[PDB]
Amino acid sequence: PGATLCLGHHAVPNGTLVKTITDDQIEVTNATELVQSSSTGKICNNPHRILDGIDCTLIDALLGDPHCDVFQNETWDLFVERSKAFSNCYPYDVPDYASLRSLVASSGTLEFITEGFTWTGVTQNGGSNACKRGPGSGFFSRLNWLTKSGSTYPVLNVTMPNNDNFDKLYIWGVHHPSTNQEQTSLYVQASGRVTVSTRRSQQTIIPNIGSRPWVRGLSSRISIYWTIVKPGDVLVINSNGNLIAPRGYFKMRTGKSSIMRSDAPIDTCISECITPNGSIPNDKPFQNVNKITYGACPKYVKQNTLKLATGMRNVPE
Amino acid sequence: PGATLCLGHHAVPNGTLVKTITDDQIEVTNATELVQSSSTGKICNNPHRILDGIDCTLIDALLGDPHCDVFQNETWDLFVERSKAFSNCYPYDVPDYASLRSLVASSGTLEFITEGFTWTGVTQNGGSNACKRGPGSGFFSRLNWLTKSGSTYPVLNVTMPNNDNFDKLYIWGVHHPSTNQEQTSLYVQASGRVTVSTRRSQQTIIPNIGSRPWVRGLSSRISIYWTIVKPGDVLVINSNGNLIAPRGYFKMRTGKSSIMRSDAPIDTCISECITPNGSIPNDKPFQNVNKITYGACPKYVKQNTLKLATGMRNVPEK
Amino acid sequence: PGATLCLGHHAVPNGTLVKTITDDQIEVTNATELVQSSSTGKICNNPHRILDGIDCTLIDALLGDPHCDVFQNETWDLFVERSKAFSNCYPYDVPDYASLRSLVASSGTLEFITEGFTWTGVTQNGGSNACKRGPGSGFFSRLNWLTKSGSTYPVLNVTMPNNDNFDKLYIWGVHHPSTNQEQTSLYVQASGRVTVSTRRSQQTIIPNIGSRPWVRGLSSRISIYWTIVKPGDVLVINSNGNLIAPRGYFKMRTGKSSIMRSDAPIDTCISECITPNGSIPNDKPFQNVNKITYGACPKYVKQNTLKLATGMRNVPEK
Amino acid sequence: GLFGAIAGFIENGWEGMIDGWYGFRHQNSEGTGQAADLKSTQAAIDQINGKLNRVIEKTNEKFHQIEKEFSEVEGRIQDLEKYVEDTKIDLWSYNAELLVALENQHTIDLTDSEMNKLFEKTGRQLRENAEDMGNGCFKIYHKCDNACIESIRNGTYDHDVYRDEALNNRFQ
Amino acid sequence: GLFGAIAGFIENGWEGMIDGWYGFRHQNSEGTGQAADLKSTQAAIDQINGKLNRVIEKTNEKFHQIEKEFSEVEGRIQDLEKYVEDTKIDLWSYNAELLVALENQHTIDLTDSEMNKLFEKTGRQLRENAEDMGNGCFKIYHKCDNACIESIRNGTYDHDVYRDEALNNRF
Amino acid sequence: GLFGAIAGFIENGWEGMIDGWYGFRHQNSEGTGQAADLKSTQAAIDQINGKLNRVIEKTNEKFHQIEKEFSEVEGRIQDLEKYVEDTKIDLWSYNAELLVALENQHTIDLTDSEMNKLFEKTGRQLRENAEDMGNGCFKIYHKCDNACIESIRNGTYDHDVYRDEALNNRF
Ligand SMILES: *[C@@H]1O[C@H](CO)[C@@H](O[C@@H]2O[C@H](CO)[C@@H](O[C@@H]3O[C@H](CO[C@H]4O[C@H](CO)[C@@H](O)[C@H](O)[C@@H]4O)[C@@H](O)[C@H](O[C@H]4O[C@H](CO)[C@@H](O)[C@H](O)[C@@H]4O)[C@@H]3O)[C@H](O)[C@H]2NC(C)=O)[C@H](O)[C@H]1NC(C)=O
Ligand SMILES: *[C@@H]1O[C@H](CO)[C@@H](O[C@@H]2O[C@H](CO)[C@@H](O[C@@H]3O[C@H](CO[C@H]4O[C@H](CO)[C@@H](O)[C@H](O)[C@@H]4O)[C@@H](O)[C@H](O)[C@@H]3O)[C@H](O)[C@H]2NC(C)=O)[C@H](O)[C@H]1NC(C)=O
Ligand SMILES: *[C@@H]1O[C@H](CO)[C@@H](O[C@@H]2O[C@H](CO)[C@@H](O[C@@H]3O[C@H](CO)[C@@H](O)[C@H](O)[C@@H]3O)[C@H](O)[C@H]2NC(C)=O)[C@H](O)[C@H]1NC(C)=O
Ligand SMILES: *[C@@H]1O[C@H](CO)[C@@H](O[C@@H]2O[C@H](CO)[C@@H](O)[C@H](O)[C@H]2NC(C)=O)[C@H](O)[C@H]1NC(C)=O
Ligand SMILES: *[C@@H]1O[C@H](CO)[C@@H](O[C@@H]2O[C@H](CO)[C@@H](O)[C@H](O)[C@H]2NC(C)=O)[C@H](O)[C@H]1NC(C)=O
Ligand SMILES: *[C@@H]1O[C@H](CO)[C@@H](O[C@@H]2O[C@H](CO)[C@@H](O)[C@H](O)[C@H]2NC(C)=O)[C@H](O)[C@H]1NC(C)=O
Ligand SMILES: *[C@@H]1O[C@H](CO)[C@@H](O[C@@H]2O[C@H](CO)[C@@H](O)[C@H](O)[C@H]2NC(C)=O)[C@H](O)[C@H]1NC(C)=O
Ligand SMILES: *[C@@H]1O[C@H](CO)[C@@H](O[C@@H]2O[C@H](CO)[C@@H](O)[C@H](O)[C@H]2NC(C)=O)[C@H](O)[C@H]1NC(C)=O
Ligand SMILES: *[C@@H]1O[C@H](CO)[C@@H](O[C@@H]2O[C@H](CO)[C@@H](O)[C@H](O)[C@H]2NC(C)=O)[C@H](O)[C@H]1NC(C)=O
Ligand SMILES: *[C@@H]1O[C@H](CO)[C@@H](O)[C@H](O)[C@H]1NC(C)=O
Ligand SMILES: *[C@@H]1O[C@H](CO)[C@@H](O)[C@H](O)[C@H]1NC(C)=O
Ligand SMILES: *[C@@H]1O[C@H](CO)[C@@H](O)[C@H](O)[C@H]1NC(C)=O
Ligand SMILES: *[C@@H]1O[C@H](CO)[C@@H](O)[C@H](O)[C@H]1NC(C)=O
Ligand SMILES: *[C@@H]1O[C@H](CO)[C@@H](O)[C@H](O)[C@H]1NC(C)=O
Ligand SMILES: *[C@@H]1O[C@H](CO)[C@@H](O)[C@H](O)[C@H]1NC(C)=O
Ligand SMILES: *[C@@H]1O[C@H](CO)[C@@H](O)[C@H](O)[C@H]1NC(C)=O
Repeated sequence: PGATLCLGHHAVPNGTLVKTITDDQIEVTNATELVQSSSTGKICNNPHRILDGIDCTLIDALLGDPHCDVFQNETWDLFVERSKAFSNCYPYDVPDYASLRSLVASSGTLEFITEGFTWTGVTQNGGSNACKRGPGSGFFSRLNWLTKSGSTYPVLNVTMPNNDNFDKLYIWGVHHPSTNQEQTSLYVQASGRVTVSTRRSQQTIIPNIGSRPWVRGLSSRISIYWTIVKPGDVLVINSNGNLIAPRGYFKMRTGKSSIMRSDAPIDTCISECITPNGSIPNDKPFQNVNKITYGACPKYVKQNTLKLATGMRNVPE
Repeated sequence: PGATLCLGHHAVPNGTLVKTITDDQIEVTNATELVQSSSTGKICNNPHRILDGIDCTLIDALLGDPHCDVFQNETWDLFVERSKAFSNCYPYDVPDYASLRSLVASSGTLEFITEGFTWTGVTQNGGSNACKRGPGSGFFSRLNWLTKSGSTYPVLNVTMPNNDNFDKLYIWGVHHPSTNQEQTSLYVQASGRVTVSTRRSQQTIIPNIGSRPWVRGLSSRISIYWTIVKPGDVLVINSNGNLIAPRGYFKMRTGKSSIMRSDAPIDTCISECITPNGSIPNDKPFQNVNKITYGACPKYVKQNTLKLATGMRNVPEK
Repeated sequence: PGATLCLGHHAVPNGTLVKTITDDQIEVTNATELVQSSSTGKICNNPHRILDGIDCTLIDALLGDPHCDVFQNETWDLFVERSKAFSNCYPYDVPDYASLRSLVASSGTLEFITEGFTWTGVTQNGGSNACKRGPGSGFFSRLNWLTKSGSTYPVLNVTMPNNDNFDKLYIWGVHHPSTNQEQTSLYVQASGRVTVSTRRSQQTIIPNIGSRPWVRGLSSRISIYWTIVKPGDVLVINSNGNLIAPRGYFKMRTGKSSIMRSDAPIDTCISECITPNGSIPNDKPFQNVNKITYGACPKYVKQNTLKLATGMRNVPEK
Repeated sequence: GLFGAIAGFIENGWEGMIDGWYGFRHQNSEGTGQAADLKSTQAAIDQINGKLNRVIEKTNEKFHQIEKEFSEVEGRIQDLEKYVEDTKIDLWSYNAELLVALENQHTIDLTDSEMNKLFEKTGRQLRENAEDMGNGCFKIYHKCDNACIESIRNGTYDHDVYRDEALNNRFQ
Repeated sequence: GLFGAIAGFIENGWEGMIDGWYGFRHQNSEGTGQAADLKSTQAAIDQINGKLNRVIEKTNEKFHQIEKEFSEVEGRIQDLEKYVEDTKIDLWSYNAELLVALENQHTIDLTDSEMNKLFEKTGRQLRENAEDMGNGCFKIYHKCDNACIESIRNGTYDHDVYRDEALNNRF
Repeated sequence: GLFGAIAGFIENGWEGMIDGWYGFRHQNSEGTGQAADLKSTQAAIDQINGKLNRVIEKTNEKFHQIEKEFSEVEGRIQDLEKYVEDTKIDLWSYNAELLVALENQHTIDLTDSEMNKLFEKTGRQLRENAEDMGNGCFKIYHKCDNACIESIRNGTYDHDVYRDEALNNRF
């Protein structure tokens, strides 16, 4: 005499709990994870150009510590610095080290052009057993340790114009002897001085004689400085002692390069997003792997999971 | 023997596409743009006081480069620095140039008060052919290049108390000669020094001697420093050489003043919001014209358009 | 013959106004405030360890100004600096004062360990009537003012290894005499130098002779520097004059400590959230008391009130 | 609101309903009365308490941060410290404004919805024995004493018992 | 939309309804006609203008800030200034994107809701004198001339006057 | 949910309805049956896919930024670097928490809404030939074999064919 017709919706035996405006946990039939929380642990070598520093920091590769000269003229999208890196040349420091590391990293290249600096009246290419190159004493590949010739060290006064259409980065240094015997024996003057300038900027550094802690047999130090010369400007270097001279300049580029500290292995595989823990997929909008990232990456959030409902309320009973 | 009564809603032949939570594009009858993406290209000269720097940077107007003398005692809500600006005085640098530019721009005035500094035993008002004022040699108007008198340069040791009720800004410098001969010829002592202090602060500078690239004939340089002196504090200056002395102080203010780099022309018109591209309206909550703004401005966003639906779904057809 | 059954909802004679997407003000039956806008005006001494600096800044306690030595070896979660604090020892400055203050405040302790430095050929423990300790002349408790012994001041060259498994903080200084007579009377050498280094860092300071403003009888100054030495590293101090030597090191810690400027009294009461105005409750998600906070605190916002509806629309009349 | 019940087909609220948020008023042969509906009332209260507890949960704990007031002019680094804080405050103030607007719009709509759901549920129980008068009231076309009213209110009303009587009254 | 009226049981909008947003078309013994419903139209317009005024209210006013473009390489401090600005812009850009998405979803639902409310209100006036044909129209089972139609449109229709006629025709 | 269908007047879900999200079950003289409703299922699925695709669209691409871990204590500049990053992370964390709360509330409401729309549409087809039993079921007051049921599911049911039979049975 009749019929019944019922309307209804599906359910599953075990759905997924999600959060809403009004509920901290409510069950829906299905959801999807919005927070990337895992990595393979390996940094993929495509599509970004990865340069593994191995035993070298970027600054040691820049200066040309002999065991880092393998990196001469190299380029990268991402330079990867390892915790095992070590220095093995003349002990040095870099005032504002972090800034020099950052600007070279961002430039993305160690392309170096040697220039024909003339150093009249001094001895060039000094070296040390703290910085062996082969079996013999040596020095940073990109720096030129000048000392006296005969019994004098004259006032050096040299210029190098920038007649190119890009900015030149010059890396230079100042030697701090540990004793007066050492100062006068190397540079004749009892006190030295190094002045490096352009039309728009200048730096004068006075060396400081004294003992620092023994490093690789030496209580003496070199301080590293840098100078950028724009197209049409000119570099002048003036010194009556203690100059660690540049041999040329690094070409400065702009682009997408950077640097990351990581001990993750590099693998042949493809991933847009790199973290120090390894590459991570970027299909999700958020991630909780690491606040440090490079490339097209989900945004870092504190939550280790956030579920987006993709089905209705689950009401199996 | 009856009737039909239908309910319905309007539609138009073509509406406007907008975004929702569920649709990247869905058509509604009407919408309004929430991103300001255009400018006239001109900076309106009201309601903010605009000062066009013309050929001068704010720091060159501060120091008193002769071609910037017209800016003496000027005031601004917004100082506009032009890309054509140039320096034409003694070659100089300012360690932390950006900070001096910022704090002067924020103070909003170059109001300068000359003070009766006494400099016993030295020659005052040194000038240079690098810094001509007319056909003759000159120097920064607000600075006083001190050199030996006779055959000596005694230790200068002077104080200037702040007995006013506002903060004083003192600009001073140190001269870096190119040779030892220049050093001794000007200051007698083979190495100078400049110490400027207040009760709880000090700066001590030692000049740098050496050749540098010629700028307007000169291998020498001046470095510029600055010292703020609060009410009830004092300034002391002690030097045995190479001091580029202050002549007085700039009165410091707090308020809404700032500085912007722009080549946009200034026009007679009214707008609260200024960008380097020109003024923009501020009726919309967002803008994509420039992340650099001054005044009552929409917030910068990356999107060039964002449409807010102001009507229903447009459904002219089934 | 039947009945009527009406459905309805409650209302009250006057509810509360709230904001929605479409209305700036609409009446609901009830709401709750989400912005904490008041404080008792007192800082609660629990659960956080509060150290009231009273007459002392953290840097004066660090250095050991005698009237601050009450604070020797003290610890805190929050150090409270008072506007009435004053210095009463040798006049000094700290290049990058803010950073030293910050890093000590964050370490959360003044625990100090004296080390047996050997200073061969100089006189130790110099003092001044600018820094009285009890009835006599004195000096900062953590610093050691070295001067000549007999008619000479040799090159000091001393080392102190860190063989511990924590970082050591060394505070040291450089004296700037006001005259050459003072310089030579104290240090023999006409110009001094202090170089302090570790295996990867170095700082060399050259004193600068000349007057600063007279403070507690003195126109000279000390500049304060600091050096951190990690486990396995080593400190070397090399000077031929003007060294204000360390007596030992502060043990560095990491954790939740900080510092705050406030004149609020400190009460016996419990509150997780501290502002310079006093503690505030943290049951609400936002607050408009102060952007400066310490602890588990609502987020600072500009609004002084924001009401969350907790009831339906209040519709007592048609 | 979206559902058109509160401030809609229900013309106004009842100040005299003081023991529930939603409920019933009736008139029958035994007089008139009022009763709160406990389930609808508790559903609204539970949703509102749910959203309140999500909002007032977990303030952040922060310790050493940056300085935010300064006693000396310094330029670039201070400019940046102040900008970072001003930027942060403006973003949180925006989050706070938006959060209460969205929550409040939704609280109004969910309470309107609960009114409408109760009305619809009541209608469905009554089947062909009543008609919607269009003002949130049902005309019930049979004798319906206090126990009958209570059977509707407690969800056990048996429409078949009264259907013959009601249809006779509605349609004839 | 959530209510299923616009782009739902009402198959399409009316380009010929040019004096209102929502309204009525009828057919009776005196012909056909159309009229806008003023209250429903004004409720939708007022809610939309309310939300618009909230969104375009009060731009912030800022004066001296930080620099955002730079002419020389500097390293750490500049990296930080640029990161701060880029972070701020991304957050505001997100707020803007989300604000219009939520606003627009809500405008579509509130306009759908107003259409549905008008429909329900009409059905409720008609009581047992009409049936819902399922496409947003009511079949009225009694003679309903122009005055009668207007009584529905203006909320004064008295169902009792027509009930006997209507029930005879329906059942 | 706002509409009161799912977890409401529909007492529970059907684990046995595998080929759709919404659908019909019937019992008539020929037995019982079930079939998914494609249009309602597809409307929900399309909205949820729309939502999902807006959310997982286009991560940002960032290259050189600021340092975020530090091996030495430095004071003011490092305090600011860490504060800027912590501030950023807390704002994005808030954005992520709020986004899923709003989305999920809305997904539950739109799915509830689609159930309710299918229910309403079915009732409108049936006109005076069926009654709403209150639990998402319609009692149909005429013989309704499998072809008749299918005519309801496929939207071609002609209520007039059955109206006389149904009215006799109802009243
Ligand atoms: C380089 O240039 C600077 C700046 O001119 C000189 O610095 C001044 O040096 C003088 C002399 O030392 C200082 O004078 C001293 O002032 C003290 C502070 O005085 C305040 O308080 C007193 C008492 O309450 C008031 O009367 C006065 O008005 C101030 O409010 C006084 O307390 C000192 O007095 C005591 O010592 C002096 C001298 O020994 C005696 O005359 C007194 O009787 C008493 O015993 C004293 O007068 C002055 O403050 C310095 N000014 C600044 C700005 O620093 C340098 O001296 C100069 N250097 C060289 C090498 O020439
Ligand atoms: C200023 O004081 C400084 C600190 O006292 C003096 O520096 C010291 O100078 C001596 C002499 O050269 C150095 O002695 C050398 O040390 C190295 C390294 O020793 C360490 O490692 C080896 C091998 O693992 C181990 O055997 C030791 O126990 C140490 O662990 C030795 O290899 C050499 O043979 C030599 O003895 C000190 O290392 C050095 N100390 C520091 C901390 O730098 C400095 O000489 C003084 N200057 C003046 C002008 O007197
Ligand atoms: C140290 O070396 C620098 C750079 O080589 C020398 O600077 C040079 O000095 C000369 C001689 O005065 C300048 O010559 C001038 O050139 C201009 C043309 O622009 C001309 O108009 C003048 O008549 C004059 O000849 C030259 O420009 C300048 N070069 C640079 C790059 O600054 C400096 O002379 C050396 N210093 C010492 C102490 O030797
Ligand atoms: C639960 O929801 C998710 C998201 O919609 C579904 O995952 C998608 O499924 C299709 C078909 O397998 C894939 O091609 C997509 O790439 C998936 N998207 C995502 C975001 O992962 C999932 O299939 C659903 N689960 C069930 C049991 O239906
Ligand atoms: C290191 O890289 C630099 C920069 O690219 C090289 O300099 C260029 O070399 C090529 C080939 O000789 C020339 O065509 C360019 O004109 C050079 N650039 C400039 C600005 O001089 C340099 O040769 C490389 N060094 C080595 C050893 O390979
Ligand atoms: C990615 O690496 C980070 C950094 O090493 C890991 O975070 C550390 O995890 C350990 C163990 O939980 C903690 O003790 C450290 O304090 C963490 N550091 C920070 C800064 O958070 C992280 O767990 C790694 N994640 C994955 C998925 O591999
Ligand atoms: C406002 O001016 C800015 C700055 O010049 C313009 O942005 C630049 O536009 C050019 C051409 O599109 C680009 O190549 C540059 O990369 C942009 N610079 C920056 C910093 O973004 C902008 O287009 C102008 N806007 C308007 C509307 O005039
Ligand atoms: C908490 O203290 C702060 C800081 O002193 C107070 O903020 C000041 O309030 C006065 C009066 O409104 C203003 O003139 C100042 O401009 C404010 N200073 C700053 C830095 O904002 C604030 O009013 C106090 N709040 C409470 C609830 O006591
Ligand atoms: C809707 O359902 C009806 C009932 O099943 C379909 O019409 C029948 O189709 C079957 C199989 O093709 C035939 O055996 C019958 O002769 C048809 N009966 C009628 C009443 O026509 C109809 O094809 C379906 N319509 C659509 C659009 O799918
Ligand atoms: C479209 O929307 C805006 C904002 O309400 C309004 O000013 C404009 O006039 C509208 N246009 C039409 C066709 O209504
Ligand atoms: C600048 O203003 C000051 C103070 O009002 C005044 O003494 C001085 O003369 C002014 N200079 C000029 C160029 O007018
Ligand atoms: C309650 O009070 C306010 C004034 O504070 C008034 O404007 C408002 O209309 C009142 N509400 C009611 C429901 O009367
Ligand atoms: C108003 O709402 C709050 C928050 O849930 C509650 O604590 C308070 O008691 C309520 N007041 C009334 C009148 O119910
Ligand atoms: C100060 O604290 C240190 C570190 O805990 C402790 O070893 C030392 O003995 C303390 N000094 C005094 C005087 O208590
Ligand atoms: C519902 O009300 C009826 C009539 O008063 C009563 O018999 C019955 O006990 C009630 N049932 C419940 C579940 O309370
Ligand atoms: C409503 O409609 C009728 C015409 O059918 C008219 O007589 C009456 O005045 C109208 N009422 C209003 C309020 O317009």
